[PDB]
Amino acid sequence: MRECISIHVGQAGVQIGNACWELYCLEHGIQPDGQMPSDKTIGGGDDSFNTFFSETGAGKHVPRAVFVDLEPTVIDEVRTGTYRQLFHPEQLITGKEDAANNYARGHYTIGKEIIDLVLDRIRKLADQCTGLQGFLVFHSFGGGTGSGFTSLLMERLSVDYGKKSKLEFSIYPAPQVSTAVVEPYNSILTTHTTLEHSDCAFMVDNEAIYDICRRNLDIERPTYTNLNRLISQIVSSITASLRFDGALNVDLTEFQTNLVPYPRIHFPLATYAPVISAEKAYHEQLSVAEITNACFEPANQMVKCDPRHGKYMACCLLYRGDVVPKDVNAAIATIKTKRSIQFVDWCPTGFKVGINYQPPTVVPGGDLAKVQRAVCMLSNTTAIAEAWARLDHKFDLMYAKRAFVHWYVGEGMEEGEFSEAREDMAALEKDYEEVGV
Amino acid sequence: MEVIELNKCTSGQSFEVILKPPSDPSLEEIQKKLEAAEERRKYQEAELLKHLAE
Amino acid sequence: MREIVHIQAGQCGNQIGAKFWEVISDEHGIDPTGSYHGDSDLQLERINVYYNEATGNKYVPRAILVDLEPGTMDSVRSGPFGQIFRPDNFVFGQSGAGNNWAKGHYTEGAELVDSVLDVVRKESESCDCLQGFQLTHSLGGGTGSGMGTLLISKIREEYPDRIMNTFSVMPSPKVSDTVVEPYNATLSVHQLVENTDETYCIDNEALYDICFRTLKLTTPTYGDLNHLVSATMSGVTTCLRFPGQLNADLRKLAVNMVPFPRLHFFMPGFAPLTSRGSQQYRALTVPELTQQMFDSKNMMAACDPRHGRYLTVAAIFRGRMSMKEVDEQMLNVQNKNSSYFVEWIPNNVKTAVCDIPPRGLKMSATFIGNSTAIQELFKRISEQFTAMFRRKAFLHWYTGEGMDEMEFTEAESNMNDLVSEYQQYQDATA
Amino acid sequence: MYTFVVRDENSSVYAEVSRLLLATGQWKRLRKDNPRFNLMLGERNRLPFGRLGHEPGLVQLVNYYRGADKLCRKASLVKLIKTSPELSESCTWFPESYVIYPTDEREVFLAAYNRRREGNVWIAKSGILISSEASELLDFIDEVHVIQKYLEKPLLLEPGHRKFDIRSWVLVDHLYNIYLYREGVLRTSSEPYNSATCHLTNHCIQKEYSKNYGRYEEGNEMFFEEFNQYLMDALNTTLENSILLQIKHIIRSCLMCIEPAISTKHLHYQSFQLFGFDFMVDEELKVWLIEVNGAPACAQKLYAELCQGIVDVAISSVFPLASIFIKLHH
Ligand SMILES: Nc1nc2c(ncn2[C@@H]2O[C@H](COP(=O)(O)OP(=O)(O)OP(=O)(O)O)[C@@H](O)[C@H]2O)c(=O)[nH]1
Ligand SMILES: Nc1ncnc2c1ncn2[C@@H]1O[C@H](COP(=O)(O)OP(=O)(O)CP(=O)(O)O)[C@@H](O)[C@H]1O
Ligand SMILES: Nc1nc2c(ncn2[C@@H]2O[C@H](COP(=O)(O)OP(=O)(O)O)[C@@H](O)[C@H]2O)c(=O)[nH]1
Ligand SMILES: [Ca+2]
Ligand SMILES: [Mg+2]
Ligand SMILES: [Mg+2]
Ligand SMILES: [Mg+2]
Repeated sequence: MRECISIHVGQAGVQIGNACWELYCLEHGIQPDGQMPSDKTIGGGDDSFNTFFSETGAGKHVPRAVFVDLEPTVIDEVRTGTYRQLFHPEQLITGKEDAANNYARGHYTIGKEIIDLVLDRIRKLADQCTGLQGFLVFHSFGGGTGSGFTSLLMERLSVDYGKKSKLEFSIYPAPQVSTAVVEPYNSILTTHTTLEHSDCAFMVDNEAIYDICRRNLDIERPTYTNLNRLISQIVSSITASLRFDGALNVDLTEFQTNLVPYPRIHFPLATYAPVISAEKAYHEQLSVAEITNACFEPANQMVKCDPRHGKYMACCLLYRGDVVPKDVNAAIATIKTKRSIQFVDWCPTGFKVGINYQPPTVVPGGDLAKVQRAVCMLSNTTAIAEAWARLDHKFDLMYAKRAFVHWYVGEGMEEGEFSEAREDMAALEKDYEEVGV
Repeated sequence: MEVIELNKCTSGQSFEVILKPPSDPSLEEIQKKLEAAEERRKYQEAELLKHLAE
Repeated sequence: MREIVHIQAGQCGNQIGAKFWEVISDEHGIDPTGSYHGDSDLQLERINVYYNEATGNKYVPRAILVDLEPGTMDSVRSGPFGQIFRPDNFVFGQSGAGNNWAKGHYTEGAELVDSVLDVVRKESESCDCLQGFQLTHSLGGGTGSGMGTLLISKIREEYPDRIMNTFSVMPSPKVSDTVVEPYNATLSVHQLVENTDETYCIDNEALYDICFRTLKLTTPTYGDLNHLVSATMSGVTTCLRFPGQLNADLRKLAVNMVPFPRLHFFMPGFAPLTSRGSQQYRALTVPELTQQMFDSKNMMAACDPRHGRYLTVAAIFRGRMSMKEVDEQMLNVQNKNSSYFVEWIPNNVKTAVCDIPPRGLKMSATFIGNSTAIQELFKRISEQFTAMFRRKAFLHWYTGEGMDEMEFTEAESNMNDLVSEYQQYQDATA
Repeated sequence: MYTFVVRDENSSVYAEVSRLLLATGQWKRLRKDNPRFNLMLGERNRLPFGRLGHEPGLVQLVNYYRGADKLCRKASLVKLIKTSPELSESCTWFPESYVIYPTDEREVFLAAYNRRREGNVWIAKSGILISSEASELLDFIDEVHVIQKYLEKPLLLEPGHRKFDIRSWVLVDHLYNIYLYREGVLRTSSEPYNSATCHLTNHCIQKEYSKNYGRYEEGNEMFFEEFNQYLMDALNTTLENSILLQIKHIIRSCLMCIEPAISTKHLHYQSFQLFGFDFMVDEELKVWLIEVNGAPACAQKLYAELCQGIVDVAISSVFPLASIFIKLHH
């Protein structure tokens, strides 16, 4: 058993973290108490769920998780929330004033004053790991903390934990819920600095899940609560292999191996189905074929793009519920004939499948309905570069006029870092285009 | 349509299907960057307090 | 617990400052004695932003009252919410400033400014995490204009990393007290461009025209003018006083609204426009709020937004309404008039919604626009300035206090530079 | 009010559509780089499809289909027909073609070419070179082309003993309805077809190198009413039966083959596009496909009717205001 430590940075990271760990507890039958009756091994364990939980002599199961935010309101809700007993105080780190949606303020100014503290609190979790394999980092692209402090943290983890893998769950900015005009600046800046330090990053466009909530959950104006509940399901699907008995993606290293041939191109597109409203009185349960086919509909992707006009480097199917290999291959065969699915010449046209018989757990009173089977597809397609192009375009528009730049320079950043980070993104778009065209 | 490496357990199972075959910065450097930016802030603030002094 | 220190300077400053505290104290359920008697927890969740707590759970405004004569401040102390203010925070002289910027900035006010900075310091030390300062004042007088900008410069020296915000009332011959107002205003703007992060431009020309044309008030008083100001001030500080995602503090607002450091002069707007005691009975529909908040007739600065372009916009809707309909209507404005929003700042319009409405209304909307059309305001003041300065008229009032004609020339030039900088981005394309 | 942008100034077809749209008084043209548009009349190359459909509160439509280039490029069309089972190697309406690279199917072309010698005329298309000498064609390429079988026995129009090709305009809307324009045109050669300027029916090559340009018909262009009449008089048949049935079959086959790859039915943005299909016909009244144009111009006297049709069928269908087309049913 090799442990995994989750790092939640900024408002988005924390509040999503809250959603994920709430879900984890329900899936592993852990109470807000922190108690797990099913765990007969008291005070310790070599089990698969111990990857995400440590145990106390009293039998409390504690998330191997650290929460950080440069402003205390959000993490203060965790300290007083339902799962307050779940974490111990040293896991929840808070500052006094935030990064004000400014990358440079989160990275240089305020980051410098707390980075050593966080690393020490992380070190204290790592010291309780027999074989720490790596980190899962949750954060927004748009925020000052999420972008600025994360890139600083990712740089230092590569120093203190060079051998260890690092995976990202990144929230890509969408105007429909964005709180700042400069989020394109912060996004490019944190991507540039973090790129070499992240082995595999899952981008979630707030635009996509916002519409999924409108379209499929019949929610008129989705809140972060609506968004996070859905996101957590996706994250759970992705991390289920680390927390349960299986043979696919059983360690963080296998994510890079399976989904990331080229290091820079480490942004797999996630697609999930089915998403059903709990308010739908009558619902016809969807088959293996119907949900598998939905993994190739853009309307279900975590990032809206068109894989038909790109190439695949790898694909992974992660099923939860009543699913057997025979029905999967039958669905794959049919889908291959009907859809446009072209891999790169130097990759096998195939799918790494993983099934877990336990159906998706849903939060009681949530927006999501219980289903007998669901799937999460992880596909490394060049089509996701459409998201980089959109972002880089917005960046070019503002930076051409040096709009808002003075806010960053005033925090100690040099104007050169802007163009430096933009150049890296220009090369990245170029890499994607070579591989896929 | 070749299935391979089928692994089964009580929790579930996993496998792979193939349709077709193929055809860094040191801690030191970081501390410098954070300190270099700090000095630029301190310089800018010094020029302000100099301007205000005038 | 991010605190804001409020300062009000001069007659105008203290008049609107008093009305401001009356309005929001009522919104936060605080009575004239400082005791809370509200029926919602939302009222106290961010009360610490503007209020200090005392024993007996008394809420005391973090407000400093400044003037060079005791006239208005005695009226405040004898006003309805007079008792609420911390008595020691009443800082006043006796000589007055005689509508003279030089008296407030260099002589009379220089004598009193240290006393004010002592009170500011005592307030700031008590802060868990000071955001910065908001100042209310006019630019046409002497105290609020001259001494007010003196205070700002000194506060920036002691608190250079804190945000400086102002509600600056602009002079107008339609409501003019003196002929030297264009001088005082030009000299003040010179200070504001350098030493503030956010300035709400409250044009007395606009407030008068709104009172006359729209509210059909034939003989507008300052009370009619300040009903509009207090309503606007309450609106623009909503995101600061209640829980929210957007522009929740002064810095995040600045980062969203100010693409360039000198261009931080905002054009406020409010809807629905009401007069005191009007007490209208039909709530506005979300579409009605949206069309009116963007209407030129609802702008508190006498500038035509169609004569310029919007760099950034902040809209705040108050009351129980459909957040879906708000988003739709806000998207509808931008998409129907996309030409008036600069294309080189994507998604430059941000919207917030607060469940708690202002007293006397079920529905309301506040507008904050950083438009290049604000140059019309500074042009106007510049024309009035040059008309006198070309003959050095009335300068003896200023040279008698030690000022040189050069200082006027420099002030004029910097304002004319501000105007040209706005015109630069009004023509800029992507 | 609806909004649209123009990013292809050199488009005669959509310059007219743009004019027509404005004339309704319900469409306002924006600056090209204003992203808050309902409609995009995009550029020909490197169109940013990836930035479409990400504008809240705006239904966005574009006048091009992403992936349609697989049909509108020479080498891609060949590869599409050979490798797609819906069309298959056994495709009887597309000439024998091969893709050749200068300095690939060179080996395969020669393998069949040697078969021919023991009519063996071909054509190399990227400047064109018609020749029976394979060695000469290969040399011309070197100093990416397609080698195609030349139609030695074309249908010749009398009087004149001259060849021609047919241009059909096809409009595909956002629902992938296939609309064939009522009117087509025959780009005629004004020169007597010589077995051993008169081989290329190009309007530019005709105007420049032909002495006889415009004697038989206006600008070497015969329209369907006249061509239909001639077919009844000379050959005792109709345009509908002898030719159009095959044309409608070819158009459907090509676009239905590519539909799964380019359809915008469930996409976050929508597409329509005007295509130009070019056909030859032989002595036996058998229709052949030459190529497909993704950005076709129109015949001068047809611009008005066609462009109005685009607005009615492709644009107003998505954005309603306050038939000249034959629907090729699937
Ligand atoms: N999906 C999702 N996105 C969120 C959530 N909270 C914030 N965001 C997004 O994150 C971006 C803003 O970054 P934040 O995480 O809020 O800011 P931060 O990391 O705390 O950084 P600072 O507050 O500037 O110090 C915006 O694009 C938001 O839409 C959340 O709970 N769920
Ligand atoms: N396989 C073939 N057999 C017989 N004639 C042919 C032929 N291929 C082309 N031609 C003749 O040569 C002309 C070349 O036109 P092609 O369409 O090949 O290039 P283009 O793309 O430059 C012209 P347009 O775009 O206007 O149709 C055709 O119109 C036709 O008259
Ligand atoms: N809106 C408003 N404006 C005022 C008020 N009193 C004065 N003014 C304006 O402020 C200018 C005079 O400045 P004043 O505040 O009296 O000078 P000071 O007290 O010495 O700073 C003139 O342009 C007036 O129009 C007021 O109560 N309300
Ligand atoms: Ca155990
Ligand atoms: Mg935050
Ligand atoms: Mg006065
Ligand atoms: Mg062509």
